[PDB]
Amino acid sequence: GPSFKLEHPLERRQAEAARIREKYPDRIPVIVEKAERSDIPDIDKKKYLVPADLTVGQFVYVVRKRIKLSAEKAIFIFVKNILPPTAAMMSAIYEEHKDEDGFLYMTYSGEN
Amino acid sequence: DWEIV
Repeated sequence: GPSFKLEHPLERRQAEAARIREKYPDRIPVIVEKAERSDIPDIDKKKYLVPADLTVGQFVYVVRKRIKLSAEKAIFIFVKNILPPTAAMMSAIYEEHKDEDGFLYMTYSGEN
Repeated sequence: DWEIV
């Protein structure tokens, strides 16, 4: 389930956000974690630095490449429990939903 | 460790 804030206090999270946003000024730092109630498998990687104009849909494909699911099985990515538009830019999602720490938090699930 | 997309 969501664990990044469990495992790191605000100060460490903000410091990592500041560090990475200085090093990659045009990228959006995204934390992708399993939805609390889903039994879907683990994804290979939690932390993604995405181009600001990547679309949500392009990002869903990125995430789907880092999980092993039988071909009939669904995946969904949410931002604060909202299903974002595949045509939206990640920059717009970030503006609407970024955390106080500087990251964008998203969850993935086998259920919608 | 960040995945550069």
